[PDB]
Amino acid sequence: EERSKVDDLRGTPMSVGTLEEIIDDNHAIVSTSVGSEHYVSILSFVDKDLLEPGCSVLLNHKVHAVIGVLMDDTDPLVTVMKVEKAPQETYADIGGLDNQIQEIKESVELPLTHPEYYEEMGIKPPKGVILYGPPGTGKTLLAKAVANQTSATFLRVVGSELIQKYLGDGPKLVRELFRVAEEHAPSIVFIDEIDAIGTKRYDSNSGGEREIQRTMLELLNQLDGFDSRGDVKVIMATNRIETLDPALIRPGRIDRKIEFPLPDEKTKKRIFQIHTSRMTLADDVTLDDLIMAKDDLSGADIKAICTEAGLMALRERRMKVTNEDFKKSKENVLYKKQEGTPEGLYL
Amino acid sequence: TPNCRVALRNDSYTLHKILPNKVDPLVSLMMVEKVPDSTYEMIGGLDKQIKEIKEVIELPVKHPELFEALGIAQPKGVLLYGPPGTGKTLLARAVAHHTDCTFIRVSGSELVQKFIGEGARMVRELFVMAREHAPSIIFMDEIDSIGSSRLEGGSGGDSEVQRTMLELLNQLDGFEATKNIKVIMATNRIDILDSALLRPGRIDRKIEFPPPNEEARLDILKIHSRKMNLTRGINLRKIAELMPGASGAEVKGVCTEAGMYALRERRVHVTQEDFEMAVAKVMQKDSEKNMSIKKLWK
Amino acid sequence: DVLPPEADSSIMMLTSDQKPDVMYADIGGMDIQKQEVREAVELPLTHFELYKQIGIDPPRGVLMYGPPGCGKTMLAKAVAHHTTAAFIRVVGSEFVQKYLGEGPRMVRDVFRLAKENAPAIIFIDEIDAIATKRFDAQTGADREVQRILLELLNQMDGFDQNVNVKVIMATNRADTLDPALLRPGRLDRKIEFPLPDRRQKRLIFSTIT
Amino acid sequence: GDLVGVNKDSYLILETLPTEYDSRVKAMEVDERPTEQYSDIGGLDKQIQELVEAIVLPMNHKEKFENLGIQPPKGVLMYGPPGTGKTLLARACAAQTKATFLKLAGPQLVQMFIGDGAKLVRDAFALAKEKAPSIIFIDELDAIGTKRFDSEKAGDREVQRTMLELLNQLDGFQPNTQVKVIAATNRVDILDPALLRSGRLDRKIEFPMPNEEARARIMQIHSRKMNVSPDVNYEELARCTDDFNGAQCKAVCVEAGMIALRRGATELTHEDYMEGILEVQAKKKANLQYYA
Amino acid sequence: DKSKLKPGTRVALDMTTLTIMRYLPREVDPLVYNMSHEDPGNVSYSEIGGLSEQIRELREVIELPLTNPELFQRVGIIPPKGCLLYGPPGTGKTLLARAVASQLDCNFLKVVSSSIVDKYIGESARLIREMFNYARDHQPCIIFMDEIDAIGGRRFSEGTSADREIQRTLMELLNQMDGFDTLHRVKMIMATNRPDTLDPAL
Amino acid sequence: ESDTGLAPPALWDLAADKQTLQSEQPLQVARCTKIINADSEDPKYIINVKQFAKFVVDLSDQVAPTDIEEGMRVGVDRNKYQIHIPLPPKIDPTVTMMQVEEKPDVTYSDVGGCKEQIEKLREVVETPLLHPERFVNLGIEPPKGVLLFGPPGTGKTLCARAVANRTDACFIRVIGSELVQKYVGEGARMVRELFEMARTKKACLIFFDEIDAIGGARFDDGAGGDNEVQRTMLELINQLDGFDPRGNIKVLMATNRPDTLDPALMRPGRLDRKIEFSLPDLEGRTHIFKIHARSMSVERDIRFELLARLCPNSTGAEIRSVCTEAGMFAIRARRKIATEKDFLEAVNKVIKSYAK
Ligand SMILES: Nc1ncnc2c1ncn2[C@@H]1O[C@H](COP(=O)(O)OP(=O)(O)OP(=O)(O)O)[C@@H](O)[C@H]1O
Ligand SMILES: Nc1ncnc2c1ncn2[C@@H]1O[C@H](COP(=O)(O)OP(=O)(O)OP(=O)(O)O)[C@@H](O)[C@H]1O
Ligand SMILES: Nc1ncnc2c1ncn2[C@@H]1O[C@H](COP(=O)(O)OP(=O)(O)OP(=O)(O)O)[C@@H](O)[C@H]1O
Ligand SMILES: Nc1ncnc2c1ncn2[C@@H]1O[C@H](COP(=O)(O)OP(=O)(O)O)[C@@H](O)[C@H]1O
Ligand SMILES: Nc1ncnc2c1ncn2[C@@H]1O[C@H](COP(=O)(O)OP(=O)(O)O)[C@@H](O)[C@H]1O
Ligand SMILES: [Mg+2]
Ligand SMILES: [Mg+2]
Ligand SMILES: [Mg+2]
Repeated sequence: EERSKVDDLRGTPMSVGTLEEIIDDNHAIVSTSVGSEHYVSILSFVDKDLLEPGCSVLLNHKVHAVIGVLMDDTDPLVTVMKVEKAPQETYADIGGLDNQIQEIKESVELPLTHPEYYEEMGIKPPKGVILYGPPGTGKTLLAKAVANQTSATFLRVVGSELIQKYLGDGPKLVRELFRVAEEHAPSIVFIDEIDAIGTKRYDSNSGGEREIQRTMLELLNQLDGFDSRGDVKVIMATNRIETLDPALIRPGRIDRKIEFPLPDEKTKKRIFQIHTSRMTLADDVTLDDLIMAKDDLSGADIKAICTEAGLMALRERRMKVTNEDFKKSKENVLYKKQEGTPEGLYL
Repeated sequence: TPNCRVALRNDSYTLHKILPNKVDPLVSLMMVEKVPDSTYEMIGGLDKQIKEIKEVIELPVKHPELFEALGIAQPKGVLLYGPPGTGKTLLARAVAHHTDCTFIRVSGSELVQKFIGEGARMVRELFVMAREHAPSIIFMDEIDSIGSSRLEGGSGGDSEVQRTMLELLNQLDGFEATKNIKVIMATNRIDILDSALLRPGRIDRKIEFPPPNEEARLDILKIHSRKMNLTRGINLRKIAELMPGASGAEVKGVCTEAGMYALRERRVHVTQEDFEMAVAKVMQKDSEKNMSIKKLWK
Repeated sequence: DVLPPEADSSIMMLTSDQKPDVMYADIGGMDIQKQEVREAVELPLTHFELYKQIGIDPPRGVLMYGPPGCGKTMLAKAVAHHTTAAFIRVVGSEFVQKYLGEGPRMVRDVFRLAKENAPAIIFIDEIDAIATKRFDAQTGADREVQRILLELLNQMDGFDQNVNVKVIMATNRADTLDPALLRPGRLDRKIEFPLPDRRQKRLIFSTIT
Repeated sequence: GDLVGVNKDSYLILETLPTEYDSRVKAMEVDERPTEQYSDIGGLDKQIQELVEAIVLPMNHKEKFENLGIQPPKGVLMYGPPGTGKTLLARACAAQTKATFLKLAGPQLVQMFIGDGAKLVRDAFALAKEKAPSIIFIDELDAIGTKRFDSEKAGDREVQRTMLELLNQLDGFQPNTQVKVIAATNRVDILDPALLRSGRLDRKIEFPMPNEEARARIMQIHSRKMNVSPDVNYEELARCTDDFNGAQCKAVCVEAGMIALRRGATELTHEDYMEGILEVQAKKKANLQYYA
Repeated sequence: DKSKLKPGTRVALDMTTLTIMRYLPREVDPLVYNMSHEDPGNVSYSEIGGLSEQIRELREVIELPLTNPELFQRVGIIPPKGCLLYGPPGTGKTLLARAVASQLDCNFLKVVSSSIVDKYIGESARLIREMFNYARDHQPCIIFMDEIDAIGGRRFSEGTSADREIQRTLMELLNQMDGFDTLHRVKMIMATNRPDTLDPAL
Repeated sequence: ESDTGLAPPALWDLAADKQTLQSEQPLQVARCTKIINADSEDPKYIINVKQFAKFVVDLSDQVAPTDIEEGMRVGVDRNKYQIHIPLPPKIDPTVTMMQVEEKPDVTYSDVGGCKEQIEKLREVVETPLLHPERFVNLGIEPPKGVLLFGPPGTGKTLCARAVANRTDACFIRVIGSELVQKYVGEGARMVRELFEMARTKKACLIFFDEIDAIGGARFDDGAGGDNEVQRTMLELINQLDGFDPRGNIKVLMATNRPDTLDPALMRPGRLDRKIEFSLPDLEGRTHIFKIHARSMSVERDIRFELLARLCPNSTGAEIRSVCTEAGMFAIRARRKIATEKDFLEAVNKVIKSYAK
């Protein structure tokens, strides 16, 4: 009876509002979908505990009073980016980059699993770890290799699921992500491709760049609020470094600058084996001649060979892949970037 | 129901009726509805590129069990580039003619409508219509305009077509790997546009278009001279041999100038000499034939 | 009610209204170029069975260029005086507007006006403002002019292939523009207007005096 | 271009009272300073008299000119060594003779976007025309003063039109005799041949270097507000001060008082100034081991 | 008089009936309102001297079509367009136009040629088109433009797009002066200070 | 499910009877807007919505025309458009966090080597607050306002900390990026509020840090649409002078760029004394090495003069970065102390990578 009276006390065409701020005096400020902001009153059955600046409520047409709080799948944008399942092969997938493995193991696993080296002496663990170098030098493969061998949760951010146009959704998901990093295990914040948001620190007069500079400043603020973080590890990765934010390269925030130099033909032979593993590799093919001839090719190129080797088998209606397919895939696919070398001059 | 429309009252805001005919505004550019515009044989020469397109569109659709039996997926990104355009439009219409399939044509400037969000809204409303009819091919045109390079914010950049471009990368890959939908991308000069979608994770096929050869120039010349009136004692091969690496587009230009010279004599007959003056007129290059620029460098 | 179509976008130019007062033979000196434009613009409108019998298919448009003071507009007005088809005057810097998107839309707006009307004739005066070749458009304004070139490029040879319409251009220097505009199929007449030499000065001296 | 008060329903012009401008132009309206005497500047009294014979009598006694039939000029330039008499002289002239001062900086005319200085200069003079007793003061004019000649990228647009809009505001098609213009530079060589002569300026008031007695005259005034012992030789001060302006001589006078403040001495000696002089240039290297 | 309702005129609709009450000639876009209302000098060719060979020659080309067209119908000539003032700064160039705008001022516009561009990239050529339409409508007008060098320049190659707008601004000024529209009763006094870097098409 | 704030019925059952009904018809709906300017002796307030229009309205007869200034939110009537109740722009959660009045854990011996600048800071801060008579007995004004400038990482904060623990009374650190707000005219009210509440108590020290944001940088040359850096800067130079003689609250600034220097601030009354910070010659560096190594387990048989010789041009931030790096080399192997070669490789890692 009483539930039906209050459900019929408000108006029926309830309008979807937007909270902006809260004053604790039975009224608040809200925002319509057209951006018109209305100094309206709030009721008392509205369950004043979940009211947060940035949520949505229900409004009236007559007085636009706050009818009730609105759910929004509670956060659709921090539960998608969280990894639940297992990544790729742990340590045997990569090869030749074992110089940098001691860096990332002692900076991540050693503050967590054995936090006694830091207590015998009194040396604090590092927070920021930067991965830069050539474009596609094996930064994605390395980040999944470290995240497999873990005992804590892991976070995977694309970098383009951070910038919206709602003027508050930028700095909102920073607190949404770090709360998930706080409520769960001391996870690894992996926000990939931070170069599109953080560069050169420019301020303009339009309403296009203002959603970037605040969110850049609020993330730098929320990373180093210096109140209680609970040993959050942050891995940041871009390709380039020279058009990036200089005040994150300075000490006090990040003291690890890990570079990934170019590999050799030694690391290739596993990558040829790994890519030619989940296929019908016939026993009449040769891969070692394909390694010896070509002297510049990456993991994307070998995978582009393996798909072209897979396509040529399906054209003439076969199941396995013959050796001439691998030869013709080596001579068709790999002829796109071979340009520029000083041969016959150097010794 | 997904993307369902309703009839809504205007005063009480109550439902009136479920609407049929799912959301697709501005389908005048789409659903071309007329198949006969060009036949198949009127291209000639470039016969390898036809078999690459027939087996990347009709072969995954008509015979999907060939590709679903190996263990790899099907390609869905096709890039086409030719810097003078040695057949880009004519090749697509003959595919659109001889397919028996629904076709979608998308011009590359119609997403910037007036103001913010609106051109970004019609992206998701477009491909659901191509998902509504699973036999459908989407054809882009001059993607040089739509997406060049991710610049900075509002200072020295647009930062508005970035909002629409970011959807197109995400609408085909990232939420659900779509099926039975093949896009065709046709623009030349591949340095202006972004290379982010040019990775093999998105585009599996990059078919170039070379300038035609001597037999290829000869066969296009026989197509355009087929509807014309010819006099005996003429050699079409030498006309192709007087074209040092032509474009194929100027095969029309020879056949226009030859018939126009026969027009001003009120004569339906044409000699080889009329074609020889037609080729030499179009061959206006800034080559500086002093026999001293190409001749100090033997 | 349902309106008659094109209750809509901008100016119906003249077609009889303020049409330029020049005769065809008022031109002094131009004989080949005076005949060449007529043979690809006016003569297609009058004598049509001659083209379909031979299989000529007269060109879609004409590019005119050369130094200033040779006669571009005055020759075009003699075409605009003696045509019976629809003329269309277009300033080349008419689509430069601030409002983003409307630039490429106005090119779309003019061509739908040409398709509903007569076998029309489109004249755009300056092309060097809009047709320059492309690069990494590192500003906002360079991306503005660049995409309107391509909407112009699409609605001249696409799948529809707009019939019976002619696009007349008359630049100042036709090398600082896009090479896919100079390909034959849209502009088949690369007509130069050079400076008048001897045997033509006495023709121009006659027509003035 | 008026901001009238219109009814929301009947659309009737009810009240007008606009009085609105750009925020940058209203930021430039700088008035109501503490006063300053002409006796504060020593040694440049001829240039002071050439200013009193330039600006105040067109303002005070207009009937002094209209009976002779001559027309007063409206452009006066301060140039010479920086830091001597350029901004400080017109600060005191606006202090005593109140005539609604209006400064104008050089690099503030140079904005990022194209076509901003021609907006800003012309809005600065529409405000100057409506305020009839107002004057115009322009400082660091050499920062926008090029020669119009070297068409070099990319200063042919951001400096040139801001110059040439300003040049059109001096004489123009229409006269402007209501407001007076005072310019202050450091470089005469870099200025446009239109940014000089009569109509615009012509009143090249050069500033020489302050001499020994002039430097002795500047230091006495700045030391008058503090406690100075009467046993101070101005011959020694005029001798030891070499190639100083009044700004540096003021900086010596501050440092001589602070050293006496450290030891708690309520007086000054010549050694207090000899310490204050050597403190300015941050006394440094004795030798270079090249010069025996 | 519905024949006066040309397709492209301006009218005033009712607030409630929405039908046409009164038609209006044209907007006059108040940026150029100030470019008409000003007094030159109330001069009478007596504040000028030592230039009478050039004064009269300029008065010949301008004052005759706006007063005496019978001398141009008797001889098979088209009445001419405007002239140009070039030379070193100081000898006239503004007082000379100030002289001719005091004698027979039917309509007059003084363009500064530096308040005609701004931040907006398509504003410059829009302002010129609406300027001459005001000049075209009020038939016997005279146009003065100081400092053509500000928007002049030789039309050159790749030029860092801030200068590309000035070229597109200049190409608009070319076709409005001598283009498709027959400019009648409108004459244009251009004035510069360096006549070297202007367009040969101009 | 459609929850809509269920609130299980024990806390709102009395509230849902008629208190909702008295919130419907008497309690009207207002809108928050912006004030452009005002007029004298007659209100005539010009107010925009920025989405609708600009309106010339008046306050209603419930409030007084005393608090209503330029740039303030108001309660606009839905029909008559009158100001009912003025709204403050969310005051004031940026003062209690600043004036913490908390003891800092910085030893006075943590600034060594640059002793000449400590006494210069000792005379400006400590002396006119505890012995102001010497300034009275002679006839020089008490100095107020000293700008700090120099290379970054020199110890700008530590010198600003060495005066903080000295008197332990009302230490306020203003972050320069904090006053950079979104709302127009947001920080300029705070500089009024931070000044008036610092004068309620005596012997208060306010420090301005990173004045490259708001402390007169580029005064107005890049912001052509925003105009907030100018409106705060013009407000603070106005409220600094006009009052406060003889010393009640000392104000200090520090920058990194020696370019953002106003001559109007160098008018006597705002900024008088120049105190800059410089690099250590030999011993101020070794003062840093000895402090940044007692906190970790090191070898008691090593020296720190050799490390400062290997650092020709370095700051204490860089020296701290070596001590963190050299600590990790002992953590690579199973070493529980810091040997010399860990420092030697760290110096070759930091300096001989990108510096020289
Ligand atoms: N192989 C060919 N067969 C038939 N016609 C051809 C061929 N190659 C070129 N052409 C002619 O060239 C002209 C241009 O062809 P198409 O429209 O496909 O290229 P395009 O994409 O417009 O060129 P661009 O990329 O320069 O815009 C057409 O008129 C066509 O008739
Ligand atoms: N051959 C000619 N016969 C008659 N009049 C001519 C001739 N050539 C030029 N003129 C005159 O010269 C003037 C300039 O010609 P026009 O207006 O056509 O210039 P344009 O060729 O359009 O290009 P531009 O304006 O760059 O020179 C015309 O008004 C015309 O009267
Ligand atoms: N030839 C002249 N005869 C009489 N007076 C002149 C002459 N030239 C200049 N003047 C005087 O110069 C003033 C007008 O300046 P003027 O218009 O000549 O400058 P300007 O040449 O337009 O400068 P700029 O060329 O730099 O724009 C008037 O006060 C007038 O007395
Ligand atoms: N003759 C003088 N008398 C008094 N003060 C002087 C004198 N010369 C220079 N000064 C001081 O030098 C400072 C700089 O002068 P200023 O007008 O700023 O020159 P500029 O504008 O070229 O730098 C002034 O503030 C003034 O206090
Ligand atoms: N005398 C000193 N003793 C110890 N450490 C010092 C000394 N001087 C400077 N430092 C170091 O220099 C650093 C200065 O950091 P910071 O306050 O960021 O400088 P700034 O404020 O100039 O940017 C401090 O972290 C401190 O470790
Ligand atoms: Mg094409
Ligand atoms: Mg012309
Ligand atoms: Mg002049």
